[PDB]
This record gives sequence, C-alpha cells and structure tokens, in this order.
Amino acid sequence: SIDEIYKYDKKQQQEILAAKPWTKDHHYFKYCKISALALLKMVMHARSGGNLEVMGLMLGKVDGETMIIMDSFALPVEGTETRVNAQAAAYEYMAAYIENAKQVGRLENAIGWYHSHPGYGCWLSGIDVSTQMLNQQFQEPFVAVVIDPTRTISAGKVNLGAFRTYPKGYKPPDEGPSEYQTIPLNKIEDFGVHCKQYYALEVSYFKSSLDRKLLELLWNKYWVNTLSSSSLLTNADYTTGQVFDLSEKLEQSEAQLGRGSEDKLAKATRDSCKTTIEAIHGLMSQVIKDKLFNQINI
Amino acid sequence: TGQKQYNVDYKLETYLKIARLYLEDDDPVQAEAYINRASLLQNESTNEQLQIHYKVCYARVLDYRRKFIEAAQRYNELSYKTIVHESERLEALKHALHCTILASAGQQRSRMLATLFKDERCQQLAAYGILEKMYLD
Amino acid sequence: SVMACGVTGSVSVALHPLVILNISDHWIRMRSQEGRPVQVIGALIGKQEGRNIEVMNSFELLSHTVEEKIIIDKEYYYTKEEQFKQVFKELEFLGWYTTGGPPDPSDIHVHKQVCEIIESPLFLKLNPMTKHTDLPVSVFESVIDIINGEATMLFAELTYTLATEEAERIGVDHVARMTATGSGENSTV
Ligand SMILES: [Zn+2]
Repeated sequence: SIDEIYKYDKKQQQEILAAKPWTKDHHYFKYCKISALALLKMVMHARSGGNLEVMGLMLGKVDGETMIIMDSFALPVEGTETRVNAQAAAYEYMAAYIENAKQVGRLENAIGWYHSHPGYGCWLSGIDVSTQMLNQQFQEPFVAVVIDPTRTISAGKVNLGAFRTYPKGYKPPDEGPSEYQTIPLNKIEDFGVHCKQYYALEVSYFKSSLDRKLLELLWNKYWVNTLSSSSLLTNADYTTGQVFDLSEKLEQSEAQLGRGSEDKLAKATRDSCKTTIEAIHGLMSQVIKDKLFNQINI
Repeated sequence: TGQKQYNVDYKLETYLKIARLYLEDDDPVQAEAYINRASLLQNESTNEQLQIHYKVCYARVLDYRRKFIEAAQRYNELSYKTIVHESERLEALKHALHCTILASAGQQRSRMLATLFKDERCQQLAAYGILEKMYLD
Repeated sequence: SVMACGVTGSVSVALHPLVILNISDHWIRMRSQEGRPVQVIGALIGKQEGRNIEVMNSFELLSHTVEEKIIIDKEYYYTKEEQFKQVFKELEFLGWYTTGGPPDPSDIHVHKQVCEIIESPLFLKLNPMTKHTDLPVSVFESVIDIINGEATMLFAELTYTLATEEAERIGVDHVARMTATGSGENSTV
C-alpha cells in the first residue's frame, strides 16, 4: 500500500521531540520527502506573486533522517529576503491557520518555511541564513525551502531546493560537491559569503494512491496543454534579463585578461549555454507544433 | 383617526388599494405615502394571500419609483411561491425580467440576468430574445 | 431523480488541477484518520470575470449533522474567509466541493446553506473509488423549474476545461511522471 506516508502517527512525533537526535548530531537530517500537494501549492504560491519573493509556511513530520513535508500554505507577509525573519509580521496567521486547519483535518505540525527566488537559482542568502539559524535555535525541526519559479519554466523542470543551516561555532565536514547554477552578479556577493555556512537536503517526491490514479485519469485531457505550452512569452522577462547578467560577467573577464573569482569566462560560457539552451528548447516545441497542426493541407 | 377601531385584513387591504390606485393614474408621490402606512400592519397579518398582494404591490412601488434592480428581487421571489396560482407566477417572473433589463448595469443585475437564463420558465417570455442576447453579452 | 437535464449553458468553467489535489489530500487524510471512506466537504475560490469562471485554489470547511442533514458550520467559513482574503486578496468565493456518488438530496440541503452565502454557488463532486475509465469529477449549478405545480431546486451539469499555467503544468508533469533514478548522463534534450 502506497499510503504508508499520508498516515500521521502523533504519539511517535512527541517521543522523537523529547528524544532529540538533532541535539546530538549537528547534520542528522539529510533527506527531504515532498508530497504531491505540497509541491504544487508551493510552486503555485511562488509564481502567483511572480517577480516578488513571498514566503509561506509548511506542515509535515519527521522519519529517520528524512524531514517529510506533507502540506503547505501561504503567509500573507511582505519583505521576504529584505528582512531577517519576515514571518514576524503575521505571527497571528501561523498559529491561527494551524488551529483552523487541525479542526478540518491537517493535524500536521510546523515543519518549515519556504520562499520564491524568481530568476536566480535556489540558495540561502545572508538574510535567509540569519532567519534559518534562529528558526533552528528555538522552533526546532524547521527546514528552509527555496523554489525558482521563473527558471522552473524555462529550464522546463522543477527548479527547487531544501537547505539547513549549521551552528555558529562548529563548522561543516569536507564532502561537498555542490552543483553550479547561474548567480546574477548583483547577488553573487551576498550568496558567496554565506553560501558555505549551510548544507542542502536530498530531495525526493512521493504521491498517494488516489493522487496517482487521479493524475493518470487526468492525463486523458492534459496532453493537449503540453502541445500548446509555449515557454516564450510566458517567462519572457527572465531570458531577456539573463542577457543583462551575462553581459556584465563577460565585461569582467575581458578586463581580467588585461591589467587588474578565478576565470570568470568559464562561468559566463556556462551561462551563455544555460540561457540559450533554454531558448533553443523553446523553439523545439514550437516547430513540433508547426509540423503537427499546420501541415495537413485541406 | 376615527373613533371606531378596525381589523388587520381591512386596513392592510385599504392601504393596498389606495397605493395601487394612485399608481394607476401615474402619481407615485401619493402611492408611496399609503403603502408606507401599509407596511406597519403587514408583519401583523396571518393572511397568506393578503401579504402576497402586498409584495406584488410593493414591487410596483419600487418599479414606479425607478428602483428597478430591487424591484426585480420582489417580482422574482413571487414567481417561486406555489401558493400563488400558476398563471400569476408567469406575470411575477416577467415583471422581474423587465426591471432586471431596464435597471442600470449593476453587478447584482448580472446575477439576476444569470437567474433569468437559468430558469426555463423565462424562455416562454417574449423578451427572451433580448435576455438571451443580454446575459451572454 | 433530483438533477436537471435540460438545455443548459449559462456560465463557462475552467478547472485547476491544484484543486483536484487539495481535495485528494483532504480525502486520503480524513479517510486515514477514521479507517473508513469519508464524505469530506470544503470551499472553492478563484477568479471570476464576466461569465467565465476559473477555480484556482481550494480549502476545507467545518460540518456537523442535525439528524441526517449536513450542517455547514458557517461560523468556520467566515473565519477562514478572513484568512483566505489575506493571502489571496484578488480571489473570490465561488462554490464548494464534496466526495461520493453523483448529486443527491444530502448535497441539495447543503447547497441551500451555500445559497444563503452567495447568489451563484458552483458545485464539484468527486468519486474517489471510481468505476469510470474517464475522470469522475463533474461540475454542476443550481437551476429551478416547475415540477408539476412545485417550484424546486435542481442540478444542471456543466463541463470543465483544464488549467494551463506553465509553472503549474510542470508540477503535474513531475509527480505524474517521476525521475526516480531515470537520468544518468545529463542529455538535456
Ligand atoms: Zn531567499
């Protein structure tokens, strides 16, 4: 039975809460299972606001080293990324939402907070790290999630991240590859400083029996939306912007060759591909359609 | 004002007929005055047809005073009552249609117009060619 | 029978899959709570412009039972009406949902309680353990005709076009089609 996870054992939670394998090992939690609903609503919350970062709250539970996220919702706050802990404005709508939600079915407890990062990867800024450190300080099992809606679109797949911060004192172990994503230079500094102070979590996605069976029945009529998709005028103001970012990254490495952070043409080359790889992939689905619907004759 | 005292079904019927007559000569300045005095004694009645002929005559006081959108709510209500005979629910529904159309473009009016296309009884009405074309823009 | 069957039309409806999943999570979770199938009930919200109606998101509502009649605790709706107007300030109240068979008397009594709140309440119903090879999610509305000298409520059924949002579409494409160790050499194409 797939619905092993949509079950919620409440007494098991409060035994782990008391036991605490997180006060013993600093990097205990390493995995993160994201539900069907949780993914959709978080992606929907990020894009709905769009250009502006907005954060909400996640609900979930713990199991082994996996911090499972079951359900999510929004926090009507402002100044995400510009304020350290911007959720303080609506302390009312955190507890008041879970008090209402527990009457109707959502028994799940506070598991974390998520925010959107439109057009610049998934990572924790210096403002985000100060939020999460103090979140872990008091309100324990709390995981900071990030999603990039504008690139999720252009890249053509779920652009998402799940992170946890380390203590101010103890410093991380060695094993860390960490994959590269284009960071706009305006932000590269902020990232660059506080980037090594935290560690990510291995993301995995699950679903129920009904969800799985519904999505299969849903696909009978959803193939139509795939071949009238067109990721061009949808996210037009990411690709047109990335150019502005790309231009600056070259401008630096050009003068770097001259008189005068290690070969910033190798980054810019990867960015020029990254951004254009998308632009080309876009025109694949376009010609695919011109082939299909236009070329039948009468 | 008289020395003698009278019942509910006489006073509520008298102010009904007074207000109904001043409208028939086109004079809602007078018709509004007595139907206001009729409203005092309509809560007090247990008569199930006299209260009905008050709402038919109060819908018309809002009609002749050019409150067309609120008039549509009175007329529409009366066509849904079964106690009113079937041939009289046709007029009840049709007076709502006219006052729903001739009212100013309210958002309340858009929900009335929706109720008017949803109701198959309205298809029978002569201004369906207007309504069909009105509600659906 | 207590549904309409006539020359319908009226409004044109769209449907976001997020709504389907929020009900699906709500059914499985309340089913799991009691160890049996459950008729869960909740509220619908989204954009309303002119005739056309889009359902964007959905949440839950509190319900009780006076005898055999399902009572929507409205004091809960007005409380959640606060909190949903906060986060999605643009969005409007549209209708409600439930699970089970097709439309029936127990939902007509509930439809009356939603009719006190708004003048055009939509109604979705989902069959969880469906025998249909097609989708078991159909949308309806309130219609009223003369049933032999009796003005009375009915359900006129309507169709539903699916939602398109590019950001959302990927969410569907990710969980309905999972990369569970199915890409080694990047490839990209
Ligand atoms: Zn951030």
